[PDB]
Amino acid sequence: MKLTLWTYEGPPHVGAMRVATAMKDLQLVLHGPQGDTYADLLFTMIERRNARPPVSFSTFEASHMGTDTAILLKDALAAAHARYKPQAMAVALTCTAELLQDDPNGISRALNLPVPVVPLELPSYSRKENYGADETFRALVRALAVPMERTPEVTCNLLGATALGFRHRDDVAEVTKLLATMGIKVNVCAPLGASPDDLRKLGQAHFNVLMYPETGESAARHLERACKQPFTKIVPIGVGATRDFLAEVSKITGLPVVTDESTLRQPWWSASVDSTYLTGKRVFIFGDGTHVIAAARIAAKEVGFEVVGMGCYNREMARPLRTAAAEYGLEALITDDYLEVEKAIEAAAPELILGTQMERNIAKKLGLPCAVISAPVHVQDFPARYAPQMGFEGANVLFDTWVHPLVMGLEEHLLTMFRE
Amino acid sequence: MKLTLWTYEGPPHVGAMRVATAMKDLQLVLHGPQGDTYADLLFTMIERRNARPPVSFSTFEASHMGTDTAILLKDALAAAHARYKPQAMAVALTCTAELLQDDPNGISRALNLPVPVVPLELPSYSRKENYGADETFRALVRALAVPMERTPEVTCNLLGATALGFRHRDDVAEVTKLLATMGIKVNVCAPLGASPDDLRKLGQAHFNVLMYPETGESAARHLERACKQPFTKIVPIGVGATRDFLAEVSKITGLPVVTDESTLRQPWWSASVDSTYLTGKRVFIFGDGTHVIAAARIAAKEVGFEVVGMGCYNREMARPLRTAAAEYGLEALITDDYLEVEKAIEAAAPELILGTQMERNIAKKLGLPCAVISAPVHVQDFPARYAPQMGFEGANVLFDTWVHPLVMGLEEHLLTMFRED
Amino acid sequence: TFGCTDSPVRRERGQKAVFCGLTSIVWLHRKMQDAFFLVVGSRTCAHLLQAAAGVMIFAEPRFGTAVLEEQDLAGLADAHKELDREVAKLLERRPDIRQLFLVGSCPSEVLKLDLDRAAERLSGLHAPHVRVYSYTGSGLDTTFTQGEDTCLAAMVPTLDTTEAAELIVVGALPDVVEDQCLSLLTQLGVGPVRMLPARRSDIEPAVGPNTRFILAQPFLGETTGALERRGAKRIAAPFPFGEEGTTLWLKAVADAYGVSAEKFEAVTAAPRARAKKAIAAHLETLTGKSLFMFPDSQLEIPLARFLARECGMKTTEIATPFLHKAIMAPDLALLPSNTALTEGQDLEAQLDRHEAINPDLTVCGLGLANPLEAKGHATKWAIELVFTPVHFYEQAGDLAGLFSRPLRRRALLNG
Amino acid sequence: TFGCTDSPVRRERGQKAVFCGLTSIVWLHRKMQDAFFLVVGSRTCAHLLQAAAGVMIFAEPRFGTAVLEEQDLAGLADAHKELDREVAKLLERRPDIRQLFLVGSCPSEVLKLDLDRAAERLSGLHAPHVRVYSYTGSGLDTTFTQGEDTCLAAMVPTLDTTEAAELIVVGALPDVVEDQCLSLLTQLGVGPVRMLPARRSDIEPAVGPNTRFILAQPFLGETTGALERRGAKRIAAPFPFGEEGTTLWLKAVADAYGVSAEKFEAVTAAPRARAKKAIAAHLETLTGKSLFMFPDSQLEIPLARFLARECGMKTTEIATPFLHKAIMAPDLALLPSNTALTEGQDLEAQLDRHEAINPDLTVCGLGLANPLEAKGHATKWAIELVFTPVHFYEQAGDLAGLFSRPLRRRALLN
Ligand code: SF4
Ligand code: SF4
Repeated sequence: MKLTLWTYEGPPHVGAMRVATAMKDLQLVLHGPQGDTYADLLFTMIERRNARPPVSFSTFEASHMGTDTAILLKDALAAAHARYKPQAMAVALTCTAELLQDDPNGISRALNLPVPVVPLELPSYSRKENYGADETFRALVRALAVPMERTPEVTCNLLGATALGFRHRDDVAEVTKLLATMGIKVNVCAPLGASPDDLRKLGQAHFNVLMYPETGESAARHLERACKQPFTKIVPIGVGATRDFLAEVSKITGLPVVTDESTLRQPWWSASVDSTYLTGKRVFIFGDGTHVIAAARIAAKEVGFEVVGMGCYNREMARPLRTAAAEYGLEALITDDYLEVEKAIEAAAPELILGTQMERNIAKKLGLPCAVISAPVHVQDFPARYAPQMGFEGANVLFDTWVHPLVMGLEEHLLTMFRE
Repeated sequence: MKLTLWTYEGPPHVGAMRVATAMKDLQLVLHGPQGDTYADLLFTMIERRNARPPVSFSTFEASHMGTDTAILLKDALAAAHARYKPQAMAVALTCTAELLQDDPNGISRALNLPVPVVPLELPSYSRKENYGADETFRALVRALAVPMERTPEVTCNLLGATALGFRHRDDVAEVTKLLATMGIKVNVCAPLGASPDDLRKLGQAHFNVLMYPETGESAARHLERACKQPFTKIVPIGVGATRDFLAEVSKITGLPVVTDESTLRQPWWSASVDSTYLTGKRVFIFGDGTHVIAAARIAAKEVGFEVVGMGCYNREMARPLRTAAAEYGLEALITDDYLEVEKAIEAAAPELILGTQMERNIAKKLGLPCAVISAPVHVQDFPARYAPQMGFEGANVLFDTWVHPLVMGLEEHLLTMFRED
Repeated sequence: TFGCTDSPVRRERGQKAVFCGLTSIVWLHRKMQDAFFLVVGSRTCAHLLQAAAGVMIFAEPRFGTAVLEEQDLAGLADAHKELDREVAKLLERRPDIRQLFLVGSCPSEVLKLDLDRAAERLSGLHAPHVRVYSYTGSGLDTTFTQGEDTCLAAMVPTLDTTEAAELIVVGALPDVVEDQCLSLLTQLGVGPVRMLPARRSDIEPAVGPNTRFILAQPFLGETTGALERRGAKRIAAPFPFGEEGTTLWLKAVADAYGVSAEKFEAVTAAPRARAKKAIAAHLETLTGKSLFMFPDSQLEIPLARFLARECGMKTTEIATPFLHKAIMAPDLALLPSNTALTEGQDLEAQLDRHEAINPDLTVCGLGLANPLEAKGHATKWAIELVFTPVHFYEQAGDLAGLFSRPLRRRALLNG
Repeated sequence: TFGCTDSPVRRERGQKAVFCGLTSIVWLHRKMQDAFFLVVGSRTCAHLLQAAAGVMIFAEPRFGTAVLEEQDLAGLADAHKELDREVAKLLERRPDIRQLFLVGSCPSEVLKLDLDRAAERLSGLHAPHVRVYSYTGSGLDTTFTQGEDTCLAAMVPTLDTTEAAELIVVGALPDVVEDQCLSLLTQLGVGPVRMLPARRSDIEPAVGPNTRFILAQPFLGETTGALERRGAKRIAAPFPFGEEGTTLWLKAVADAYGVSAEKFEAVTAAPRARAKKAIAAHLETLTGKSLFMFPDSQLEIPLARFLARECGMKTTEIATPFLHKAIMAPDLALLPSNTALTEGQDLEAQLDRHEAINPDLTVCGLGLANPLEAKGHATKWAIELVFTPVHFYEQAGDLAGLFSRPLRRRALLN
């Protein structure tokens, strides 16, 4: 038992929803207690979604337990199908359903519907939200993707964009356009926007852009062996990272590297005399593996901060993060305890924090400038405006985002100084 | 004498620099003392510019007054021509040189340079920055534009974009997109980006888009008379205004409205249930005439705020503002006095204030939420990222910017109450 | 055309889009300054508490969960040893807490964890300073506000004995509302009155054969059972929403105490004029408009009564998670006799009914809200009604304001 | 190798990129709690204070500008009567003010308003509560820091008379620095010691034939003149930047006070040792780098002395708005002999000399800074040096830090 208040990640079945709601023409059926539908809030409220998530619960409760629970699952499945006629479905277990004997796969096949029902295995007590998204998506792909003829034109997939993803919407927009300036067209982008019938057409791409390891890696690895498709190892967040990413793509495809930089303004903003007080400002960086690794490079090598603490909440990125941290002379903090973070921050005594919504609150408690660099999504860090983290515009967005709280801090500090 | 601390606009000549710095291949020569070069720090620092402004001063000082001042202006005109061989030049007087007796016109005529030198009359003791810019661009256009054969394709001009403009860069960008969406291509864009030569080829556009009246109205009128080009009377800020701007262009061109709205999210953002608490929230709007008028429509008719005070610092824009404010049952506030503003804000008790860098400060002192909608501003509201205000992305930028200080407001107040009062 | 007493109520159960009892903790704890709520359950449950708490989560609230680890599933009590060092660790944080609730969840109930007995033991091991209770909050046996009920019911058995004739108002009312309530009931001459829950553990009410209690909230069946079990006797009243509701509520108490009509009308006149005038500000926009309520809180029936009789709203289908025959009878007698009543929910069925009625204003939770707005229906988010000041005279305007607003917004946004 | 006393100074004037004296108000007023600075000038003048003051403008500072109107241009009887009305108003709006400074601008002086007469006239009226002075800050006769000089020089004739033999340290310094100076001097046995200006109007120093003064800031020629005219004798010293400068500064004072060499080394030793450890931290990046300075304050020569001698920088061209030959003597005697000096500025010319030199670090104003970066030259904005604490031992490291930072950054981003 672990005494718990704040949680950076939800249960794995929420990650499942995250993949299902991302997609289209796919119903997900969770075997779970009445109540677990609270997770719809997340999608309809935070992401502003205009439709119910394609998720439904068997809804057992106290008066219909025992041998009824398996029956209620069969109905849940049956109904979802009759009502929505999706291209495919997925079935999984909530943590409460996990303590029962009901075989989703048994129940599932005995009903046999005219579409595939992919059973997912999400260990609710050892793993979390991110893995669940990853596993679900790998499971969907393993069940639907077949090897295919390559497309005439040089094309690629986009792997790992999901529902409650930090800036997935605009990241996908920005990455598409920077790939298209090299004449690389996108085949399917998944899960986000993809249907099960799109998962079947994955094979025909030349390679894959692995946008988010936390939600895409398993599926990327399957696609590598099953379709002889390489996948990009570099996540294009930061100017340095984007060039390296394009470089990587160039070597994967043999295409020359082309950029549009006419609107890239970060390098000059950071070079400009106006930035010199940024030099050596002590930054603490927390969030998920991917964004932390990316943030730290921009901080050190692009903005001229001194990276003074570095870590993440998701175990799955512990090693790439450890490798990254060493290059800065730091030992990676790996924890999901925000009280552990509150301590590592007090110790590191930074002048600015780049974290999640929680770090924002710790930052306020300590009276220090802060910017949000990764999920968990709150409604605010879900903009109506164009707000990518990736590629060249992304780099512009990040500069404004991070520097602003710094200037507001210096400015508040100065105002009160000359008031007497 | 008027006792002054904060000033909403600078002196007219600074407006002249806005036009000259907006352009390329034009030198502007200003007759003024040593030390007035401080303005250079506005374009270099805030606008983050990467070359010395194309502006030079005669630079007279106490040991070089008298007959020496008219020689020094002569030398500045000579020097700036020799060294930069610009296409055209401009000459004007600062506030101190306006007190002196030298003729900027006669001297330049008598130097007899191989390019045009436009003389500019700028009442430094009664007009401000905005007028200077409006007048300069007008003088130039008057000087350089001729009637011309219309373009084979339907094209237009973008009039008004200058240097220290609020979001001029990205507004130019965004308008070009939606015009291109309708199959209209921009001829020249002035001042921002043009050369004196570009200016010569203004006449051949089918019409003019008046992007910012305060710095373009004068020239658009000229180009109406002289080249029979109508100009647009609606600034596309906000969804509703953008739609009316598109309708306006259609009437002028005959082309049908075509929009790419695949990315326009404010309408649903504002409609969505997360926005309900926004209804009735009292808003106080100040700044440009143009930006205050545009803002008030978004506030009332798009976001669902009650507009509870409208004003601007900008006397040239006072009639269209008084007209607009009448519609909301409001007396317009025409003043350039921050203290007047601070009082009016105090009187109307707003829950959110939309204005200038000053109104931000008034707001902070009052501990009230706030967002910047209008010039002038310091470095921050000159962003590295795409941040238009015009058109559809403009509409999303605008939703984000106005609503976020409110949610941070509700948030701060909620958690001070939670722990525990 | 008023009276749904003999109206056939639809009993319905299938897919459900409602909250579990756990969510009660989010607002309940604020009221009980002295207490801490420890959910024994899943990361799912913590995830829920976090989602419902929103911004409160950063204000060191007096709740949290002990989340089950894989090693706790392995068929091995203790179990009771884990929970114990987990409790001692909490109470040491934390010496100020005086009441501790072990709140049961689906996972804690499916593993048959004996939290009742845990409360028993830990009270033994932490007396007299801290006292520890057990109640269920699971999706399995409880819906949203039903969690307040199961909480107070667990308390009732252990309240002090007394033979005093006193009034208890039951239901966690917001601090300002409670004050106004005490004031009004003082002014009528109603001798000692106590809230349950009380603001602090050490001023809880006593109960006995001569206690009277009146419910301030509809969702209090079990607390009512528990109070009745100790000899305390209920006063039936419609719930104090709006001017009519509040008067009927105060009146049932006046009558129970033999307060004169001369005195009732005197104490009650001005606060009533006040309230009635506040409500008319919204009548323009509200009148004649058809209403639909999805089940969330058990507050829907009385509020439907407030919107019909005092706001000139046309009623449609009004659903509630649970419909308690005796408690709700006063309010049912006042509901327009056209109203289709539902207890429970088959979500897909209920949505088909909804699209068919095409109602002007729909009360629902955030699972449904935006999806419905997208379909063209104005919606009012139900959950606000459980924590906003809404009861009694002074908040009657504010209450109607809550429903007029989404309809006013809808209008305002179409030029 | 190290003497410069004799090298020919280039004297130029043409196009300039420098601040006028009005700017001095921004950071002077902060020190002079009792005082309000009223500029009489254009909207241009108001605009410059607005720009130079940055966010200080929203902090109700104790300056402002009486911006001229059309009716004011002129003639003089009515221009003077209006100023009086505005001053009267401003004073009843803040009765906590005891000194008002009418600050002359370019527009005011071309218009020929005798702000001297106006100050004289207004002191008569507003006595005994308010003394009103007049000085020029105009672009016509002042560059940047010279406004402090004209201001302080205006105050001198009116300072109290005294026959005491007291020290006056001249030139506004940050309150933190002031205190350190005072402490070092007090524990060196030197007293009593007064600052000019003083934190408050009622605690200003008095002067007489027996007074001694020492400049803390290079730009104080007129004030020197004004104090000498009153009977005070100066103490020559290099300027207290760096461990060397601060020591020599202090040495000059202890000497003219009969302090033993013994007592000196004892008070000064710990702060000195600490000082040059803080400088070490910067030696790595600064040693061997070439330095170029456009003219802005008059700190350029002293600072180049500090950067060459203690930081190992190679000086190329050092420019200054004005070179007071006697005041700047000690510091010139310590500048590297290779140094090419310039008083004044011809901007286009100096920009060509610059490109030709290709120096590692260029000190310059914000109008020059960004365009110079864009051409691959590391720059340091000059103005910060007039408002950041940079004098004496405790600040020597920060001072060096002001010059390493920009080089560390150019490095750090490639
Ligand atoms: S429905 Fe059950 S498992 Fe889910 S959050 Fe509620 S108590 Fe926990
Ligand atoms: S005094 Fe002269 S240089 Fe200074 S702001 Fe006024 S006009 Fe410009």
